[PDB]
Amino acid sequence: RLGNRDMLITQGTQLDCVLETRLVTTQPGMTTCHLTRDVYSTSGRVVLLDRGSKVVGFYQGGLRQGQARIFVQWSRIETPSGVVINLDSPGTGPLGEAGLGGWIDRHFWERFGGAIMISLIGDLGDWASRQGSSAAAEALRNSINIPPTLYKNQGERVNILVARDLDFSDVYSLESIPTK
Amino acid sequence: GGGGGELAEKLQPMRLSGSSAGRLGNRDMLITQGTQLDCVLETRLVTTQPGMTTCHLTRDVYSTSGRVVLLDRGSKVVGFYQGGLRQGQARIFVQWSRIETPSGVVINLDSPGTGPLGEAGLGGWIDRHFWERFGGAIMISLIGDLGDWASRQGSSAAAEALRNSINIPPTLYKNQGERVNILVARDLDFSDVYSLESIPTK
Amino acid sequence: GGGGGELAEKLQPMRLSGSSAGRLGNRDMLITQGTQLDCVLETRLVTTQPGMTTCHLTRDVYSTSGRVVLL
Amino acid sequence: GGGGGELAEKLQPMRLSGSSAG
Amino acid sequence: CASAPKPKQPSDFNREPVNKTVPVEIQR
Amino acid sequence: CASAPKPKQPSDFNREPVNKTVPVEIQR
Amino acid sequence: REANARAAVEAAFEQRVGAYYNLKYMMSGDKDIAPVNAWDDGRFTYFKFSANADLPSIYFVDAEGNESLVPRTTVGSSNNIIAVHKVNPKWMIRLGNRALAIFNEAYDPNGVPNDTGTASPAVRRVNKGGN
Amino acid sequence: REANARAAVEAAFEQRVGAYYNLKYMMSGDKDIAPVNAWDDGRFTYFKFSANADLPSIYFVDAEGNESLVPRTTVGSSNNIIAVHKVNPKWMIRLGNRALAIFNEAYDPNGVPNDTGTASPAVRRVNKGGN
Repeated sequence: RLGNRDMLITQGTQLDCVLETRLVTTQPGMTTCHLTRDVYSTSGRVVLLDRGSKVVGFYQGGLRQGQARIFVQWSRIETPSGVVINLDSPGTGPLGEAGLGGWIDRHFWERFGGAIMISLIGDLGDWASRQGSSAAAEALRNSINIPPTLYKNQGERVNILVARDLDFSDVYSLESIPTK
Repeated sequence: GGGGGELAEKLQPMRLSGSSAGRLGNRDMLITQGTQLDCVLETRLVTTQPGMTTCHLTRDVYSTSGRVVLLDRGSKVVGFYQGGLRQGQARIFVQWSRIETPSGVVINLDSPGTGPLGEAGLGGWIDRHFWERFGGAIMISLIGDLGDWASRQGSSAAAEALRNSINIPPTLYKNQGERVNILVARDLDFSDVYSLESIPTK
Repeated sequence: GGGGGELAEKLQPMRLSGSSAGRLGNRDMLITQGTQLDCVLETRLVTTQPGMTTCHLTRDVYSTSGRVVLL
Repeated sequence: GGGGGELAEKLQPMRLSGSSAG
Repeated sequence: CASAPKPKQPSDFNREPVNKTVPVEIQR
Repeated sequence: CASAPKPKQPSDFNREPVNKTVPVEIQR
Repeated sequence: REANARAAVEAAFEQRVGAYYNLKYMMSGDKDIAPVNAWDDGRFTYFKFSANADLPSIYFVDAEGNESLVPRTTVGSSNNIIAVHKVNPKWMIRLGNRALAIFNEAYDPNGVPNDTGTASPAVRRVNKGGN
Repeated sequence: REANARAAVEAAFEQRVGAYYNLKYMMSGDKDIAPVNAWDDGRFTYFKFSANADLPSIYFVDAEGNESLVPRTTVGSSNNIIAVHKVNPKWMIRLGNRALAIFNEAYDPNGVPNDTGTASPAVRRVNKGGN
């Protein structure tokens, strides 16, 4: 049984935040988002994370061929009143699909232009030589394996799916308001 | 029993330890992670050789409470980059190492440098060295074909050239005076260098 | 349990230690990192062989306070 | 934690010792 | 031949005042 | 055949005095 | 004595006297993510949002139209005000795939100088470290 | 005694007597990043910026038009003045993708010699190390 459900956020809670930084997966880096809504307790009676709270995360490793989503780990959230909790949770899309996804640059030209250009110049030279009366494989072998790059615009909506139980017993307490 | 090896190893639980909320000490002498520092790039950046960058803060940076200016505008930030670019990359990783306040305050922030909108790394114009990579092969092939044509009109080296010069990493050029951000990767504490005092009224 | 190997290793936290601001000692006898020294190249440089270069400062270099000529 | 291996190793500081004029 | 799409640019037609009433934080 | 672009060169048409008023740091 | 100094500092921060307010703000774009009030005090710009509204992301727009990040703090009794640490002629508000432009129609280039090192003209920031 | 010497040095630095000021400065280009005041005292050039303005990057322009870095210090009560350590006929101001040219219209090639080793004519820099 859970201890205090008024000072608790359990696993599988969805935190809806808006992406601040523009995300480009060329280099490893850090992301940042702000909560758009208040997050209540599991009992649904106490606001544990206020809206406008700042979440800091990071990504690394880049993408592989055929992948269109990057894994983002959100590391820490700071409440506007100064509460800090280390949630190390996976970042998702607006509907909870794993990883952040945007527009993918597959670098078609950087991967095939050398081979195409080599082949076309070879054929043009052969045509000119005939009109008097493999390098392409080497080029392709070296540049075929270029991982794709993901671009995600700023201001996009994302979710943080809480991977562990968050306990707020040490930083908040409740008191009744004197009536009238 | 220890059978069912595949199914029993896909059913091994993943138990993640919970977390407890803490509280920040003094939010007037604090800059927390994820704060964006907007600075203007002083040096022109060319990634041929490893080197050091420099930028100046364009704006005052306040505390997390938003009440005390902790880093003044015109503060000088020193960073560095290394390693160059790989094929298909258009952004270089820059680490900012230290910031000096005009009043003499020094703090070692070891934070990633980003673009104006927080995208990781600095990016500019990319030189892919197309000619240095393919001109040898193109020239060898064209001279071979010209020689063959001339020999016919009486009445592989290209692969070797390409194999050696195909792998030349691109070079990034970033102009001076460009706007950049520093995303603070750790908590910065200014408790030891500043204090607050009320002003006598009138 | 120790399962979920891939997901559990992508969720390992990265904890970066915080920093504390210090203060420079004497800013009149100091030239800090990132100061630009403008000098004129004396020797002609050809990179065939390793060698030594030489340049002369074209301008005075002041302190970080900007009040004492240090170089 | 010791995670974030690539990003954590690109953020290792380079601390260069100062010099004193003689 | 393909570049990253830009975020939506807002239309500059329906330009209207933000403040219909004075905020109470201004104490007015 | 491609070189690094230069930074923008300012136009030399709208040339006007910087100092509309004497600075107060000059004590004037 | 230090409790007395801290109380004086908090009182000086709260008193907030001699402040001029600019309310000339226009908006165009997606009005569903719009604030109910926007103003600035000469140092910070404040956007107030309703209780039922999601808090969006706010961006700094320069003369050429490029957007850039600006630091923000969330203030107000119910965290309904986003305070950005700059005064600017044009602002961009984005939430998901909706955008709204905010125009400061009384932009003062001069502003008011920050001689004290704090957000208030009644508190100095003083150099404790000495050294 | 050393406190007396330090007080004398600070007083000599502050007194700033016998200084001539050049105010003949023109500008052309992107006026949105322009300073509100520019002048020089014969040794340093000062650009003053307003409170709401971002501090730009300032570059040294030679006769052929090539730009180069020049050291700067930020002075003023509110860090609103950039002082560059050179007097030059032409300056370049850049912030992002905006540029502004500053022209010294009363450039003195001779200047005033620095016989003391300090920024003030009232303080010697003396060789302590001996050796």
